[PDB]
Formats: sequence, C-alpha cells, structure tokens
Amino acid sequence: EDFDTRILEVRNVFTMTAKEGRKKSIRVLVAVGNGKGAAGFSIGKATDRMDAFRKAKNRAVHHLHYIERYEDHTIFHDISLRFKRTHIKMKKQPKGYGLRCHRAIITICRLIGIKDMYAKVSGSINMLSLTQGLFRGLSRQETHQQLADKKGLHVVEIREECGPLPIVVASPRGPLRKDPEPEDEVPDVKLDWEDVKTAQGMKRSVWSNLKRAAT
Amino acid sequence: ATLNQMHRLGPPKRPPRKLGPTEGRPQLKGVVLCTFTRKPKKPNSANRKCCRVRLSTGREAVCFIPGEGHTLQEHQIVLVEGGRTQDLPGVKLTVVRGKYDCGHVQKK
Amino acid sequence: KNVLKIRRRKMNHHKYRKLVKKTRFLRRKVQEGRLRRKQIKFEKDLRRIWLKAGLKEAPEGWQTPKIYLRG
Amino acid sequence: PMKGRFPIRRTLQYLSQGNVVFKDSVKVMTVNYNTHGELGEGARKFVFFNIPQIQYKNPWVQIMMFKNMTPSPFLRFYLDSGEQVLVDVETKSNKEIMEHIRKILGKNEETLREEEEEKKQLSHPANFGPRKYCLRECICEVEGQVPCPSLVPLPKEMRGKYKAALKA
Amino acid sequence: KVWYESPSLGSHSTYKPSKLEFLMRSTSKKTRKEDHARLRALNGLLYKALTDLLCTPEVSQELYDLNVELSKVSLTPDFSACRAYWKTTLSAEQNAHMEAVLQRSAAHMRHLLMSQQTLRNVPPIVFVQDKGNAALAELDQLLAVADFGPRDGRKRAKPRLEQDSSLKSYLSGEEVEYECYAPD
Amino acid sequence: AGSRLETVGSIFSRTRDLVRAGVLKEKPLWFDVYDAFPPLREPVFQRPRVRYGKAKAPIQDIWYHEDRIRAKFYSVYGSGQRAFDLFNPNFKSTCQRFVEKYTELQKLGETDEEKLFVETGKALLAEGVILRRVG
RNA sequence: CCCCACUAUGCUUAGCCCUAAACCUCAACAGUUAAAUCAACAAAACUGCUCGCCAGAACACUACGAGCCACAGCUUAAAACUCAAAGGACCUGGCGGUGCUUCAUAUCCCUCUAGAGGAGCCUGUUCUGUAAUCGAUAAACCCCGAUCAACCUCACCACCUCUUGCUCAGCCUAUAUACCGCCAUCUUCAGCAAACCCUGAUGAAGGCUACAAAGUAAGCGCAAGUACCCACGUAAAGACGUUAGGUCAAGGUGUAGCCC
Ligand code: FES
Ligand SMILES: [K+]
Ligand SMILES: [K+]
Ligand SMILES: [K+]
Ligand SMILES: [K+]
Ligand SMILES: [K+]
Ligand SMILES: [K+]
Ligand SMILES: [Mg+2]
Ligand SMILES: [Mg+2]
Ligand SMILES: [Mg+2]
Ligand SMILES: [Mg+2]
Ligand SMILES: [Mg+2]
Ligand SMILES: [Mg+2]
Ligand SMILES: [Mg+2]
Ligand SMILES: [Mg+2]
Ligand SMILES: [Mg+2]
Ligand SMILES: [Mg+2]
Ligand SMILES: [Mg+2]
Ligand SMILES: [Mg+2]
Ligand SMILES: [Mg+2]
Ligand SMILES: [Mg+2]
Ligand SMILES: [Mg+2]
Ligand SMILES: [Mg+2]
Ligand SMILES: [Mg+2]
Ligand SMILES: [Mg+2]
Ligand SMILES: [Mg+2]
Ligand SMILES: [Mg+2]
Ligand SMILES: [Mg+2]
Ligand SMILES: [Mg+2]
Ligand SMILES: [Mg+2]
Repeated sequence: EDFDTRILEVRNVFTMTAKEGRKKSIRVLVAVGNGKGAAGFSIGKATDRMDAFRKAKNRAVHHLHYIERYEDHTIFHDISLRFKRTHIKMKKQPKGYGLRCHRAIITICRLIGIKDMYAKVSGSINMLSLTQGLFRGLSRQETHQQLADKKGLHVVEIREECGPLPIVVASPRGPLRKDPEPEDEVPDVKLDWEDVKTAQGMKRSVWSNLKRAAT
Repeated sequence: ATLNQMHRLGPPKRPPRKLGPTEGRPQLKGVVLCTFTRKPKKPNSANRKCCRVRLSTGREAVCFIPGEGHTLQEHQIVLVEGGRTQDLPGVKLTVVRGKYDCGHVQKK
Repeated sequence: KNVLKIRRRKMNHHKYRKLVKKTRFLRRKVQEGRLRRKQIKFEKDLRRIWLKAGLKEAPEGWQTPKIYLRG
Repeated sequence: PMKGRFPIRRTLQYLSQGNVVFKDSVKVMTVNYNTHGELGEGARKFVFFNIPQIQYKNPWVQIMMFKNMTPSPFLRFYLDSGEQVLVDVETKSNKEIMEHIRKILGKNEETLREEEEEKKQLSHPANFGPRKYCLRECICEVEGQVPCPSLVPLPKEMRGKYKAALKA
Repeated sequence: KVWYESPSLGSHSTYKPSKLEFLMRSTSKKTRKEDHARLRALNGLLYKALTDLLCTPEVSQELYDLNVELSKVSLTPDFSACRAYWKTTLSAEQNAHMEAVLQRSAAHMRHLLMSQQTLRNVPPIVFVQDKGNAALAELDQLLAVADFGPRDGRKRAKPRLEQDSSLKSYLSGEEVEYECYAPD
Repeated sequence: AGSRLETVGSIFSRTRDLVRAGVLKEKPLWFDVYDAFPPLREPVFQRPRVRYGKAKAPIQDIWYHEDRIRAKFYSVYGSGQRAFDLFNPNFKSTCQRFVEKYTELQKLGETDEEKLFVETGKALLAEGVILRRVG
C-alpha cells in the first residue's frame, strides 16, 4: 500500500507469425516507488493491456532500488552518465527549485522522493534507456558519509545563505587524517560546454527558464 | 574538430533562408488568368479547385481556392497567402476568401 | 550492405555517358565557342593592364599568345 | 565535453583569476622555456596555465613565446623607458613565477582599488537616463513624485486638453 | 574464431559419441548447427584412420597388395555401424575378392582402432561397394546367363496508426449477511 | 517487497537499505550474523574483464634455489628408477638426497659449481646409492 | 548467356592519361586495459594530440567557372523546382528456377488390382436459350442444400385481386465482409496455452542438452476410456489457428431498406 505505480510507456508491438500473420501485443513500462527512496521499474508484456499492467507493476516491486537522497529532497552530487545512446545530466539543487526535468524523470523522481533537481536528457530519448539509465545513475551516487570514510576527512558544507559558517555534514567513522588534501592549483576535470556557456551568459535559448506549473 | 580547426573555420554560417512563393511576404495581390481543377496525388482522390494568377511581382503561379464553391473568373483580383496544399504537388499559394473579388463561402 | 545507392549512381553515370555520346558533335561546337570567348576575355584583361597604366599600345614586341588552343 | 586537457583554462572565470596586472611601463613580455627537462617544469606550467591569465588582464602587452632557444628558461620584460628586466625562472614553480613578477612589475592591491573607485564616479546615482547608464529613467519612478501618465492618469486640471478648453 | 562460428557456450563439454548415449539422449532435443560439425569431423578422422591402415604393409599383407581406395566414410549418427564405402574396381571378379578380403579384415580392424585409443569407441565397421561399378556387375552376371532366344485501390491504413479508445474509456469513467431459519 | 537486483551491490547492502526504508518488515535470519562477522570482501557482482596491451597477471612462478640443482641432476642422471611416493609427506627421492648433500658441501665453503656437483656424486656412491649417468 | 574464327588490347620502347569496391570499407603519432565492456553489426573498449573531412534526401561522379599533354576526359563542385522522409544495423514473417538430410505405406514416383478418359444412357454443372428463382462452384463445387421439383413443394415469370393483412402485422429484400446456430479445410495433424520464473544491460526477442546447461506449468487436444465382434480393426473423437472458407434461402438475429 505504501508504493505508488506510474506508467512510463505503453506500446503496441506487432509480431509477424508463421500462420496467423501480424498479431498485436502490448509492451508496458511502469515504475513503482514509496516516496522514501525505494523505487523500481519493470517491463510488462501481454496480449491485453491490463494484464501487462499487472505483470509490470507486480514485478517492479521485486526489483526495487534504494536511492540515496541528500536531506531527503535532492541528490548528493551532480550526476552525468550515458546509457547506450541516452545521455542524462543531473544537477544537485537547493530546496524550492522543484523538478525541472524530462516529464518521465519527474514521474520517477516523485516515486523516489526527490523534490529538487535539474536534469537534461540528450541523445536518443528512449524511454527504457532513460529509465534504466536514470536508475543506474541514482543508485551509484556517493553520499557524504561515504566520501568522508573514503578520504578520512571532514565534509564541510559552505552555504551562501549561512555566510562563512562551516557546516560539517559528514565525519569519518575511522581515524581522521592529519595531512591536508593536496590542493591542485588547477583541476583536470572535464567540463560541460553547456554549463560553461550558461555560467558566462553566452547560452541564449527561448525555451530555457520558461514559466511552468509546479512540479 | 580540433580547437585549431574550429578557430580557423570560425562560427557556423547558416544557409541564407529560402524565400517561399510569397517572397518573404505575408500576402500578395494577384490577377486571375484561368480557373481549373487539379487531381491530388495518391492516395487522395478529388477535383481540387485551383487557379492561375499573375502576382504583383510579375510571376505567375497556381493557387488553391479553399472552401466549397467559388465564383472567380479571369481578370478578377484576389489576395493570395502562403501555405502549401498538402495533396496538390506544386501548389504553394492559397486564395484569401473574403478579400477583393473572392467572397466568403456561402453557408451550406 | 545493399548497393542501392551505388545503383542510383550507376544509372546516373550510364545515362550521362550515353547523353554525351549522342550530343558529342554539338558539345564540340559549344566547347570551341567557349574557348574563343575565353581567349578574348584573356586578351581584354591584358589590354586593360597596359591601358590603365597610361600606355596607348601594347609593350613593344608583345604579342598575346593563344593559351587555350589544343596546339 | 569541452575539448582539450584542463578545459577550465578556457572559461571566463578562470581567466579573471589572474592577479598580475602589469604597470603601464611594461610593454612586451617574452617567455623563453624548454619543452623538456625537469628544471624547466614550472616554466612549462606557467606558459600552460598562467600566460592566458596574464594576457587577459593585460590585453595591450605583447606576449611572445620562444621554445628551446637557450639551455634554461627565463622571462624578459621590455619597459617603455627602454629598460629590460630579466627574470630567471629555472627551478621555480609556476606559482612562484606569478608571485615574482607580480612583486616586481605588478600593480599593488591599493593602486587597483583606487582605479575601481574612480570608475564608480562615472555612474552617478542621481542621474536619470536609459537603464544602460542610469539606475532610473525618470523622476516619476521616485515615490512621492507625480507618477507617469502611462500608469496613472493625471487630473483633468493638470492636462492641457482641459486647460485650453476652459480658457477657450 | 573464423566466419565459421566457434563460440559454443558448452565448448568444454566432453564429446561422447557412444551407442549408449543415443538411448539416453533426448530425441526432443534439436541438433545444433555445430553439433553436425562434431559428427562431420569425427567422420573425417575415421576416414583418415581407415585410409592410413589400408596403405601400411604390416597390418595385413593381403590388404596392402589390394591397394584398396575408400570413396567415402560416414559413421551412422545412431552409432550402430561405421559405414566405409570402398570404390569398386571395373574388373567384375576383382570386386568379389576385394570385398571378401575386406570382410575378413574388418573384424581385426576394429581391434586395431582401439590401439588409437582416441578412436577406441568405434562401432562395427561396415564396408560398402560403390554401386557405380558394382550394380552393373550384378546385371552383367545375369545378362550373360539370361536366355535371349534364337537370335535373328482501397486505402489500407497503417496498423501502427490505428486509433483506439481504451484510454478514453479508462480516463472517462472509473468503471462500475446473517442467514436465519424461518425469516419474516 | 524486496530486490532481486543481484548485480546492484550485495545482499547485505540491498537488505540493509530496504530495512531502513521500511520495505522489509523484519530482518532476515542471517543479517545479524553477517553484520557481526562480515566477509573479508563484500560480495558485489563484478564483470571479469580481459587484459590487453601491457597488462599482465601478478601471479609469479614459484622457484627455489635447489631447482637449479634438480634441473642439472635430471639432465645428467635422469629420473631415478626409484618411484616417487607422493602419499608419504616425508618422502625423499634420489634427487632430494643429491640436493641435500649438494647443499651440505656448499656450506663447507666450496663455491665452484662444476666441482661441487662431481664431489656430490662420489659421496652418494660411497653411501651405496645407484647413480647411472644417462649418457 | 553456349560454340568457332579473328582484331584492338594484354608484351617491349618512348611519351601521355591520373581513374578503382585505389577497401583491414580501421587517418598519423603517443598511451591505457582500470573504469560503464558495449545502441547494433563489423574488428574488445577507450584517452591524449594533430591534420583532413562531414552537417536530411534527391537533383549531383551533374551545371557553370578554373586548371590540366587530358578535347566523348579528369579534378574541384553548386543552384532552382521536388519530397517527409532518405538512411544504418538487427529481428520476424513471406518467398527463393534455395542447400543438405530423412521421410510419405494405398503413398510423391515405380511396382499390385479394378476403374475413369473413347460409345450409349442416367444425373449435376457450365454455356446458350427462355417472360421465367436462389445457393454451392481450386484443393475443400459439380446425384452439392434435395434421405429428391408433373400441381403442391416455390422462393421464379405473366396476368388478375386484397390492404391493420394466419400474427399486438408481414418481407426467401441488401449485408455470411455484423452474427448466433451447424459445418468444410489442413487433421491420413499434435499442438494450443492462462499464471509464474529466468536470459538478452530490463532492445525487437529467447528459454534445450539426462554423465542434463532455466524453465515450472493448470486447462484444452492427442492419449486413455467408451460403441461395434476382442486388447485388433472400424467408427467416434480431433484443440488453438488457417481460408473475412460455406450458409441471412433451416431457424433466429445486428444494421440498412419496403409498408397500396
Ligand atoms: S517615464 Fe516618467 S513621466 Fe513617463
Ligand atoms: K575490401
Ligand atoms: K526467412
Ligand atoms: K473408360
Ligand atoms: K459462421
Ligand atoms: K438466417
Ligand atoms: K438479417
Ligand atoms: Mg493549410
Ligand atoms: Mg538518376
Ligand atoms: Mg593481336
Ligand atoms: Mg615478358
Ligand atoms: Mg587493392
Ligand atoms: Mg594524415
Ligand atoms: Mg544533402
Ligand atoms: Mg568517376
Ligand atoms: Mg564532370
Ligand atoms: Mg566545364
Ligand atoms: Mg465417357
Ligand atoms: Mg444453378
Ligand atoms: Mg453464386
Ligand atoms: Mg456466396
Ligand atoms: Mg474454394
Ligand atoms: Mg402455382
Ligand atoms: Mg411448380
Ligand atoms: Mg417475396
Ligand atoms: Mg465466412
Ligand atoms: Mg481401440
Ligand atoms: Mg471419422
Ligand atoms: Mg481420442
Ligand atoms: Mg466470404
């Protein structure tokens, strides 16, 4: 009862058969989630659309992922991944930002319990690749405690609304290193031209930052 | 491409946009030369009422007359707009019903 | 892969070679006329040079050669 | 993703992080560095990381690079007076090279603060004009003043349509 | 591997061609494309093994002198017998002598195949004369004996574009104890 | 309600997370034992990858100094007609007896190789060992 | 296309011409095998760096210009009109003047026996004819609906007559491509299949090995059982699906049409 089910795709698949010619079947993709981090998806196939609905939703609850959420409202860090030809770039966002994402990602995020996130889907917009690509990326996000344990350092959050106050979000459970993390004068991290073009204001699009209903 | 190649070639140049049959204008005035019907390309079947007009630019063109029933005749004045008739190959102009000598379609 | 794109190119080249074959005598008369105009256009470009420089005739001993003839 | 290694270098944020603003005397800066050798590593990183920042802050200073012309790397500055400043950079890190030339030929933080203040005098708050040059376009935007007729109509007595009608 | 596929998942499985396996094999099982290749290769080995035994003088001096040549060798997939076609000579009487020597030798040949233990589990070897010259041998034998007597445009919609109202019916409308004796 | 995503984490991580989310009402019987006495490596699915280029397995061949003596003894004298008894954990072959004498004489200060090998054969013959040279 | 003869040509020398599916269909150099192995197939997946090149299809290995020992040539290479696709890989089906293998038991060929095909007659159909039904109509129609037409049957034609009409009317009027009902057909088959489970990255798809390697399967059919003289044989039975197969004229009936 704690889980809600959402449909992501309903397709009519047509199979050519040796004796009966073209037959019509239904392939359905549905996602399930309880709104508290536990969510999954499953494909359903049947001749009837309502039998497919039963199969997918019942199967989905046996293949649940657990998704880590920062402060139970957003992701822990920016996630950029490709699944086959579908690229998904997700950005950690503060409270009140809402879900400004592909409509399917919005639906999936409500099942997981993510309230604030930006996502951009490029390349092939294949619902299945998008769904399993999204769950693969959300299931491999490192939390702040995992980062602290891995590096044996404090994770300190600086918020502009709180000024210079250092907020320790995670501390290592084991011993605490004494040697500061090396300060590379210039990081060799790969950047997204879309993010840089935006930060500089060179990104002008009539479709970006449009007024939309609360999501 | 490499950064050196992107620098050497410069920013992309858009193809100059192609003016349509109205020559980048919302409407054109025309003089009716002849009226006739055209057969739509398959699978469509109809006798679509069209006309040949001399546009104010001087070029002659075939224009579709929308609506059920028209009274256009040679030497009459019509206003033509853009928009292709999807099933009539080559017909890219449409007569404006209710302007100059082309009146509104008579009800039922 | 299929050869359907090659087949389109194949027919285009066959019909072109056949078209050139049928009209090779007209095309030869047209080509001759173009080379004459090309030579005249070349002679004018050289005449423009000495005339715009203040000379009234071609430099002493200068004869414009025929640079487009088969010879 | 952005092409090349260290794509951060090709961002306006990175290029504006240079702290070396040369004095007006500096006209030309030549960089002689070596492609190989452990002792010229700072000079290679200086050319790789900092020459773009120096040029961004000093667009009118000519910067010319020379590879493997001499056994050791060095910087040479040409001043408008005709003086030349040779800076040996062999064995120095790129951060020390930037700190060195800032000390000997860079404007101090005080000299730069003053210039920023003189620029603020150019945009006077009391001036009215286009939003490009002025905070406000018209006095009607000031609360308490007679608002714009486009937003609030004026009394018939303050309108010329009716002043002449009564007078005429 | 080659254009000929050799990625078999059960590649390491021990090939066991024995008469007993066929009786415990599932006839429901459908032979793989490469299952024939294992049989075809074994048949090639049986050809090489018999062909080599034939040309060595020591195994049987009678066999070597005959200079027998094998046309083909196809083991039965049943595994009951190893068919061993032997080319038939034109000489009519020589086809009987060769055949007789082969039948006697065949019994000893099977034991000699156990010497090459890899081919140890060989079924009874059977020799077949090539009928190309042998069938004619039977006829000509009868032919001489025989007595010849005293000589002297409706539009077809796309199936994928076919419209359905299943959702419109779904979205339009949510579809729509005590027992006692002598009750009054 | 559970998870059959065997390639997503481990049975422990999947179970621990679903217990926190309230999806699993009770912990499985094994969960507390795993927590107290966990394996050395958390059992996470991995796809074995093939090595390419200059990547090589770290496994090293196991060799001993006496292996040089064993190689020469087998070359010179062959394998002993005496049969190895690999069931007896204290079995000593003729080669091992040769190696032990060879090691004893080396510790007495002799350092030459060709000389240290000939004296060893004589010692064993004196002790009654049969050493038939292969060639 | 097959056969024969013979030339340019294939060879040499000296000049040209400068093209190829000139293709490992993999640009040069350097580096990596850890990450996610990875749309697919090809050829395991990538990083650095540089040059070249590409930006829907077709027009187009074309037009024009220019260059060239090229003159029916090569190189470079557009536009107008037109379209909503073009295209790549893969799967399924259909098909192949498609391969191999083993088969059909009154069975595809030969073999066995009696026939049909020729004659007369009987009967059905076609065609023609007639003012004068309909349906079936390749296998799977053609002594078929009919275990049956001189009247009747009868639904057809001509003429005459009746109008709330044997009926709380009637219609053998249209539609078997709206159907129930009852059937043909492969079937002289053995398969269909709900509900689950697993593989392919959770792609369209796929799921068997008995010394077994991912399938378990209710139900239906076959089978069993029963009928006839046995347990044999013959009947009966024979699923799902195939042919929008047959039948609105058995009867019933949806829709449309007729009601002096
Ligand atoms: S803008 Fe100030 S009065 Fe209108
Ligand atoms: K090739
Ligand atoms: K096929
Ligand atoms: K007959
Ligand atoms: K029926
Ligand atoms: K009926
Ligand atoms: K009816
Ligand atoms: Mg329109
Ligand atoms: Mg063409
Ligand atoms: Mg010749
Ligand atoms: Mg020669
Ligand atoms: Mg070649
Ligand atoms: Mg190159
Ligand atoms: Mg194009
Ligand atoms: Mg060409
Ligand atoms: Mg050309
Ligand atoms: Mg030309
Ligand atoms: Mg007859
Ligand atoms: Mg009839
Ligand atoms: Mg009929
Ligand atoms: Mg019919
Ligand atoms: Mg039929
Ligand atoms: Mg009658
Ligand atoms: Mg009658
Ligand atoms: Mg009637
Ligand atoms: Mg039917
Ligand atoms: Mg029976
Ligand atoms: Mg029967
Ligand atoms: Mg039965
Ligand atoms: Mg029909």
